[PDB]
Order: sequence, then C-alpha cells, then structure tokens
Amino acid sequence: SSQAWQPGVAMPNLYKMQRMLLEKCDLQNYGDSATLPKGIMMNVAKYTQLCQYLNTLTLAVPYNMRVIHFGAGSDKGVAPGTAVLRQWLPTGTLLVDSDLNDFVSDADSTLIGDCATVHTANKWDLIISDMYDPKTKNVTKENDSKEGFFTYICGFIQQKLALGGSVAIKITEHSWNADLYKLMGHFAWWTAFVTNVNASSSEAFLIGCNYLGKPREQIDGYVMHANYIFWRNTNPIQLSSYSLFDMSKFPLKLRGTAVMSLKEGQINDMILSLLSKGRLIIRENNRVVISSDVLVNNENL
Amino acid sequence: AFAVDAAKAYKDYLASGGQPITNCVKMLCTHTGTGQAITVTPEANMDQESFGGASCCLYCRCHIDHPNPKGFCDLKGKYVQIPTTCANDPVGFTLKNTVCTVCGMWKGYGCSCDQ
Ligand SMILES: C[S@@+](CC[C@H](N)C(=O)[O-])C[C@H]1O[C@@H](n2cnc3c(N)ncnc32)[C@H](O)[C@@H]1O
Ligand SMILES: [Cl-]
Ligand SMILES: [Cl-]
Ligand SMILES: [Cl-]
Ligand SMILES: [Zn+2]
Ligand SMILES: [Zn+2]
Repeated sequence: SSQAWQPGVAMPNLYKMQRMLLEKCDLQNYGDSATLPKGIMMNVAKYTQLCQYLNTLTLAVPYNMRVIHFGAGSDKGVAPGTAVLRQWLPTGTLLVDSDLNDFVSDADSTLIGDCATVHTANKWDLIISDMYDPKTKNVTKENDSKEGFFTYICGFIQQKLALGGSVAIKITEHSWNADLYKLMGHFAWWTAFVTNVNASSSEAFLIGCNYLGKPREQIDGYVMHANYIFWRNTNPIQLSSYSLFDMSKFPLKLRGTAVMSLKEGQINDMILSLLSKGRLIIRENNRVVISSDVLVNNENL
Repeated sequence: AFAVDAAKAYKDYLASGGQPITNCVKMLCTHTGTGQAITVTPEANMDQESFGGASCCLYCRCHIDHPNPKGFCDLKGKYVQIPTTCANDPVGFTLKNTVCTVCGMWKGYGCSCDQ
C-alpha cells in the first residue's frame, strides 16, 4: 500500500523471530526496474533512499562526526554514494571512503586497496559498506555464509565503532555473513532495509542502530538470513522512485550528540540506556588518522 | 619547461565534436536553493542541476595535477550547480566559466553584480 511513498521497506519484526530454513530467493518483480528521475544514477537513488530511511532511526550525530564508507567506487571511476553521504551528513562531517580500485571522490580522504589493508587510529560514529563481489550470485552451488570482506567488517565494527554508533552493510541473497547478523544483536535495534528503487533485487542493507559493544540478544545468523530470504520471498515490494522527489527533510539533523571518553568499568545501565536512545557516543575525540598497508615487491630479475 | 594543457585539450576535443565527459554524479535536491555556483551542499534552483564536485572536475577525472600551485581542488568535496541547459557537459561548463568572487554566482549565469 503506502509502502510506495516510503524510501523502502524494513524487515518486519515478526519475520526476525522465525526459525526458517534457507531457500532460493525468487522475487516476482525480478528484472523490473524503477523509473528514475531524468539523469539520475541508480546508486544515487539507492543511497538517497537509504539515508531517508536512516533519518527515521535514532542515529547519534555528534559534532566532528566521523563516517567511513567501504566499497565506495563504481565501475565509472566516481563515488556516487559518497556524494549522497556528504550531502546528507552535516557539513564538516569527516568522511573517509575506500574501494579496491582507483576512483575520484568527494570524501575528505580516499584509501585504495583491499579493505583488509585499512587501519585507523580512531573510532567511527557511522560505517557504510556497499562492498560486493558479483561472482557470489552463482545459483548452482550451495549458499553458505561468506567470509572475505565480511570477516574484516565484523572485526572493524567490534574494534573501531564507537559505542552509540550505527552501521549499514549491503548484503544480498548470496553476499552475506552469519557473524554480521549475530553482531546486529550487539546493537539497541537492527533491521534489513530494502530500497524501493531496488526492490527487484535480493539486496538489502543490514542496519545496526546504536552499538552497545555486547550481545543484547543472541542471533543465529544462518537462521536470520533464512528469515530474511523468507520475508523477501513472500513479500513482493513494488518498485518505487516516489520518495526521491521529496528532499526537503533530507539532511541529517545535527543533534550535537554528546561524546565521552569512558572505560569499560563505567558503562552502566544509565549509560547503556543513553547509548540505546541515540543520545550518547563513547570514544576518544582525538584527531583522525588512517592508513593503507602497502605490499612491497621488486619484480626485477 | 613543459606542462601538459588539459583545459585546452578538452576544449579542442569538444570543438572537434567529441562527446563530453560523462558519469558526472547528479544529485537529488529540491531545486529551491540559492543558485550559487559552488556550495557545500546541493543548492540548485529551478534552472540548475546539482552535481558532486569531484566528478565535474577535469583534473580530478583525468588523474592529473591541479593547476593550483598547491594542487588544491575548487570542486572536490563540494557541489557544483550547472545550468540545466549545459548539464550535458558539466566538466566543460566548470572549466570554461567563472564564479563571481562577490555574490557566488556563475558570471553570466546568475551574477547580477554588474548592472
Ligand atoms: C556495487 S559496487 C560499489 C558501488 C558504489 N558504492 C557506488 O556508490 O556506486 C561494489 C564494490 O564493492 C568493492 N569491493 C568489493 N570487494 C571488496 C573487497 N574485498 N575489498 C574492498 N573493496 C571491495 C568493489 O570494487 C566494488 O566497487
Ligand atoms: Cl535467530
Ligand atoms: Cl569503551
Ligand atoms: Cl574521463
Ligand atoms: Zn579536482
Ligand atoms: Zn556577482
């Protein structure tokens, strides 16, 4: 019904509570495409709807906010998603992006290379990933939890996401990881969000809202991905571009959310309450320093 | 000494009939903004499209050094507003045109300081 005027559809909670088995994903509108506004790229529309959905959650938005964006390059040599992120984020927000191949970006810093070569001194308030290897949609072999960049991302979340921070990680029927789902239980809330412009694709964004650093609920990620596919399999989503035509409330409200450096001993229930409400970020507020590890070889003689 | 001239190369390429650089990243926006040339967020008005700056910069897109002595880029990290009639070639537009240092509009495409 009215879902067509939303930026997209989030996994209904009752589907998260099931214990389904993994099936093949069969979308009835598979292959259909939405009608994008004149001259608008798919990845611009997709990130816009994603951010429109994010505006409805309890994101912490501190001053001197720090956002990192993995998988930011396109096959065109540019970073459409990074540009939407910077439009959405408050001006002055520190934005770093990264991808395997070279690309031109509006981010404050860009790191080229496998994501495993990326290191940062500091913690982050928001992590976006559109990392995706299209060789995974191979429909003739079993669909097992994938490792690769997903192992990196689960580590990067545990080690470098500020408490109170949020994540959005692209997955598909075949591009998914069970520990990532399990990690979603380490946030105050989570969902899988499907953009209306790409409703014909098994793609979704796994969103963890306000990181708590510890399991709040225990999630079997094999079961949850099967739950997610079951939902997609039984809930056709009507392709829609409608929300792209209303951008008046698009920018992320700068909430001046508070930052506190704190030690594990000091995280009590008040703190955890505040983290859960989008009211608190816990991390150092030092300067932001990043690096890309480089493998050195001499191929002579 | 010898420096490549990329500005001139693209201008002659265009005059000779070559197809303009593509995949400049056009943004969704209200088209009720200030109309200023180069801004920190999309500011297109009714007669403009907004694009991500880096994707409309000739030096950025060609992996060549910027003509600023310090190599800094006017457009990267910002948003450039392009008259909808010239939005088939945002790179050519930005290269060939000039921002009024006073009002922030494109000279000849919004700047009314000289009237
Ligand atoms: C659909 S694309 C990204 C689209 C891009 N976000 C945009 O805004 O248009 C998928 C991306 O994931 C990247 N990527 C895939 N695997 C990676 C890996 N192990 N490490 C780092 N980056 C990876 C690809 O190079 C590729 O650009
Ligand atoms: Cl579960
Ligand atoms: Cl801590
Ligand atoms: Cl080019
Ligand atoms: Zn540039
Ligand atoms: Zn002027």
